Amino acid sequence: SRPRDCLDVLLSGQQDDGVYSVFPTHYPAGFQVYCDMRTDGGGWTVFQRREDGSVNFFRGWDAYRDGFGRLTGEHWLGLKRIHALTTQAAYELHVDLEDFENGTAYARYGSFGVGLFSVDPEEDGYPLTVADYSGTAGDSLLKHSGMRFTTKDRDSDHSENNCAAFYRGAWWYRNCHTSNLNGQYLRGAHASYADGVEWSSWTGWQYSLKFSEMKIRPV
Amino acid sequence: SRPRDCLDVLLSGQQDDGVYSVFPTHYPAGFQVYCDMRTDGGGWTVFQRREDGSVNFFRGWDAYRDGFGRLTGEHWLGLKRIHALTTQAAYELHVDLEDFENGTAYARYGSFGVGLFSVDPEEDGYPLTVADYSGTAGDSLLKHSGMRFTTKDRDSDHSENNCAAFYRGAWWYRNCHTSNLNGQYLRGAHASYADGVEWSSWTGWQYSLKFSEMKIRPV
Amino acid sequence: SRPRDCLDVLLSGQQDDGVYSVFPTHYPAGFQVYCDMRTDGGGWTVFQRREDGSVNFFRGWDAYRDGFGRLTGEHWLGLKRIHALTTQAAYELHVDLEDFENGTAYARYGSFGVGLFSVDPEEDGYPLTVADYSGTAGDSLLKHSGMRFTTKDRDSDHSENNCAAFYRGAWWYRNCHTSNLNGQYLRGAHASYADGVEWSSWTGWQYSLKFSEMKIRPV
Amino acid sequence: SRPRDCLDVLLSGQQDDGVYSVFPTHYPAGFQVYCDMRTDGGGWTVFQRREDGSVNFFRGWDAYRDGFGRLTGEHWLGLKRIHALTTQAAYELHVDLEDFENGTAYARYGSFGVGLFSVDPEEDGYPLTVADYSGTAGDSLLKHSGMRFTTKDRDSDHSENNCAAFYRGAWWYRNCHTSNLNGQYLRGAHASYADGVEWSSWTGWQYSLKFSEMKIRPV
Ligand SMILES: *[C@@H]1O[C@H](CO)[C@@H](O)[C@H](O)[C@H]1NC(C)=O
Ligand SMILES: *[C@@H]1O[C@H](CO)[C@@H](O)[C@H](O)[C@H]1NC(C)=O
Ligand SMILES: *[C@@H]1O[C@H](CO)[C@@H](O)[C@H](O)[C@H]1NC(C)=O
Ligand SMILES: *[C@@H]1O[C@H](CO)[C@@H](O)[C@H](O)[C@H]1NC(C)=O
Ligand SMILES: [Ca+2]
Ligand SMILES: [Ca+2]
Ligand SMILES: [Ca+2]
Ligand SMILES: [Ca+2]
Repeated sequence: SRPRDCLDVLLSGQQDDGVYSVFPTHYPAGFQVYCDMRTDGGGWTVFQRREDGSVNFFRGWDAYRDGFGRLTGEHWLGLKRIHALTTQAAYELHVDLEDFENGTAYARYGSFGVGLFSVDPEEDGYPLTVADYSGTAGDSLLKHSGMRFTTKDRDSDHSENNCAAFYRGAWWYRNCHTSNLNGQYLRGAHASYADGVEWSSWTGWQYSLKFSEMKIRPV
Repeated sequence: SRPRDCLDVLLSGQQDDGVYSVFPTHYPAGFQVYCDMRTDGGGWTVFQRREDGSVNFFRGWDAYRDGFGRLTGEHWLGLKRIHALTTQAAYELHVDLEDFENGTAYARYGSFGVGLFSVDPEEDGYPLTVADYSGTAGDSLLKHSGMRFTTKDRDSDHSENNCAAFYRGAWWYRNCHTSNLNGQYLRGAHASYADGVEWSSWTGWQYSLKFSEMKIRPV
Repeated sequence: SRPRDCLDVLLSGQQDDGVYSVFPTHYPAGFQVYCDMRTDGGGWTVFQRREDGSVNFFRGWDAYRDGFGRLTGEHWLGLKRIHALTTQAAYELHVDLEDFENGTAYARYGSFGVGLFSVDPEEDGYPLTVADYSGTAGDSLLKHSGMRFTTKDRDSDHSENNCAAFYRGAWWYRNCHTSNLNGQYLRGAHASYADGVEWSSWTGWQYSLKFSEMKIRPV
Repeated sequence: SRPRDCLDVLLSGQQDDGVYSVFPTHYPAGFQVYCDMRTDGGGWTVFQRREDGSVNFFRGWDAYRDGFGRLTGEHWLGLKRIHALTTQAAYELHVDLEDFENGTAYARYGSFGVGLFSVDPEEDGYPLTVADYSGTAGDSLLKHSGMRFTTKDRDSDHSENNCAAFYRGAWWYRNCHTSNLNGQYLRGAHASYADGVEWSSWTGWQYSLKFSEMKIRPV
């Protein structure tokens, strides 16, 4: 009756992609999420999706903490929820990407987590944990491992300036990034540098992807 | 022991109209509500009631989010509670109205919801979901489908100005409305335009109703 | 394992007065309270106690809402907790008083409640519900029935001024009071008017009591 | 399935030191903590650790209330959590210390608690309860019994000034202290007076320890 994530939902007999209620160990009130029941067997809990630029992603700290957008469309689940999910078990991360030319690619990471051992994940900046890459999109996230999450109004990166403001996004910026999936929906090639929905290892630093979806599943 | 709404309360053997405790899926602490155990079989959870103008409804955003008034009289349950209720299952909406001339009418909607797929229903403005009308009061709500909730201190309507301020209420304003049940208790016909407890399809834009009650029941 | 109040604690086999954990229906996290297991059979949950003036009771709204002092001594449980307790069942109120001359008296009320039907008890001012007096101290509370709770920084009384500020306390002031148990610990007779720990029906308006304890038990 | 502390975790079959989920009686959502499963039989819940000066401990009131640092390294669990743990049962405290010269020592207290009978532990300043010393480090905490917790931005000590600011730490200061484990990581002997990680009874007032760990276990 109380699935902890989309894998529990799947194993309980629910095979259709869609919105379901999940109840993380330390977030007993629970919340709704979009479940991908098809990718590599299914059971993936989505936490980010870009697909048409209908939602503004250049948001501040509170928004990235609490989440925004809609589960059936573009959205960000919220770092407080992502933390609740990834700390209750060992999760893997799957990232699906799509360009404006019919092309698709993906990146899988054997281990993924946010603020895994932080006493206060929010004050600690929801530090990223990620490793073990494999896929077709190439790795554009391993360099971000260990970095705190930075937004336009809360700098915690390794740059002299605010990477989030400079690259119009919100991410576990270093100095500054190799991936920027929460960047501006610029739609394809653009002159501005690395400030769109980027995944450098696949499409470079001046090409804003058409679609992106970040999801997790217990290892 | 833990009814999720008034229908569960009814099915458990409670047949008297009154105040009962309910526990929505994602609001485990629960809260009290007024249950209508008579209308069309009973089991309706009330979330709004106007009946004598004793309570001020020209309130701000926090009040409409958290609720105000008293369960045994005029009140607004609060968008956070209405959201908790309508997202846990598919609900229908029933609206009972009464004028100052002994007359009554009602409007039933096969589907009703608030912020159904919003990651953060409050930030998303508790968007309205409603469809499938039937009744005697006529439909004065379908045009509001998809609109966010707007209050005098938080504009999210499709008007150049603030509909909530202009029509002294709080509603899922468009530009501006066909219904305004949270408007001023003006008592019958009035010169001011559409700023009373209106249900245009039944009594027009210049007649403030004597009674209104909005309630929901699982489809 | 989860007593809802001190009566449940008593009925479970706990006969010693003391501090115990209770879990109100709509406050599942629970909290600790002092239980009186001797008065008229025992099972009373204490919510207020004055006994030596060691604690300041001239506090603001947040303090009276959340509570202050210590369970083993002078304290105020907090209106949010008192509300959680009195709305889960029908409770009676018992008030024990003591003067500085060895004398004692008590007042019992067959029904007692705070914000019983308020959608938002805090915004509604935790309105008092009380009736059916009997005892030796005389009735000094029935006149306060229906009044909202007023503090020095939140006026909701029927006076032109702030009763709480004027009589240095916090109570369900009318205009202004017949009882003021949260008043200043003035110790016996005093020149200032009605601004001490008063229970007018027993000791008048210019005598601050030595001891007072307010507690509840399911009817 | 719901251990209340690390002793429950141990008794359930978990013998490895590490991070585990615990669920205090009045903090049902639960949280993670580091468990010491080796010291004197194991089952100790850690709430403070200093080991390399990588974390800033000169923090304000909110930080000491909510916690900071990481469970696998230097951290402070947070007074709200320590309170939730120590009020659910009778706990003993164990303090392990280490200097920069290979030396180690410890202090054990038969009884330990924070804000044990406070209606609102935070407003009451999380008062310290501690007694019954035994060990090799000597007692440097008994004098602090009964004192409230003081930080650089919230003075509640018995000093004319702010002990926390003066001795660059956060503690249950009196006037001012005999122990200062949350002080500056000064690394050994230092000229400044008593403003490092001190445990006076063992190493004096001008020697900042290399390691310290504070943990609790049910008596
Ligand atoms: C191209 O896009 C279409 C539309 O989604 C999709 O069905 C197809 O699999 C994609 N790839 C190719 C090679 O057509
Ligand atoms: C008129 O109002 C009365 C009073 O509530 C009610 O009993 C009655 O059913 C209403 N309708 C008619 C036709 O009397
Ligand atoms: C007077 O006070 C004492 C002390 O608490 C108490 O034992 C006694 O019952 C009181 N009443 C009388 C008549 O002594
Ligand atoms: C000295 O430090 C080492 C390193 O941690 C430790 O193994 C040893 O037990 C300590 N004491 C002595 C006497 O070596
Ligand atoms: Ca920076
Ligand atoms: Ca507008
Ligand atoms: Ca007044
Ligand atoms: Ca001081």
